[PDB]
Amino acid sequence: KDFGGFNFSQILPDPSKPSKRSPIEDLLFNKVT
Amino acid sequence: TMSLGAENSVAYSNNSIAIPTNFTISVTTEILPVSMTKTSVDCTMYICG
Ligand SMILES: *[C@@H]1O[C@H](CO)[C@@H](O[C@@H]2O[C@H](CO)[C@@H](O)[C@H](O)[C@H]2NC(C)=O)[C@H](O)[C@H]1NC(C)=O
Ligand SMILES: *[C@@H]1O[C@H](CO)[C@@H](O[C@@H]2O[C@H](CO)[C@@H](O)[C@H](O)[C@H]2NC(C)=O)[C@H](O)[C@H]1NC(C)=O
Ligand SMILES: *[C@@H]1O[C@H](CO)[C@@H](O[C@@H]2O[C@H](CO)[C@@H](O)[C@H](O)[C@H]2NC(C)=O)[C@H](O)[C@H]1NC(C)=O
Repeated sequence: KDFGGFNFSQILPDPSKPSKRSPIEDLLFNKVT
Repeated sequence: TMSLGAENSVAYSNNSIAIPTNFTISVTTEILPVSMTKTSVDCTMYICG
């Protein structure tokens, strides 16, 4: 992830999560009931 | 289970670029409805004749 100093971890999919969602997407899915 | 698309991994690196050397003139069709059939119903004739 060498993008010239730009960080996209919050929007790229998280390998740790089984759903393969981003942290922002995971937060969005959690906040909808 | 459906396949979303063919897999393509873009070869990203910090110092390489891809430049097109040719072009294709592509003509595509787009169909859009504009109007419907103009229908009028005589309410008295329809319900009672
Ligand atoms: C990009 O951003 C992520 C998250 O904002 C950074 O990950 C953090 O790294 C620090 C240092 O190890 C940890 O203490 C945090 O817990 C991490 N956050 C998360 C959410 O895991 C990451 O270091 C940044 N830089 C790069 C190059 O990825
Ligand atoms: C530009 O160079 C890259 C890396 O040398 C090429 O990417 C490779 O393409 C082949 C053919 O599909 C793949 O088998 C490799 O896995 C690719 N490498 C990576 C790191 O993704 C790329 O095809 C080249 N561009 C052109 C137009 O030839
Ligand atoms: C760019 O692409 C066009 C395709 O449209 C190439 O034109 C073809 O060239 C070959 C070789 O001379 C001919 O056999 C074909 O009949 C041509 N096709 C058409 C539609 O004319 C063109 O040569 C390409 N140019 C480069 C620089 O790659």
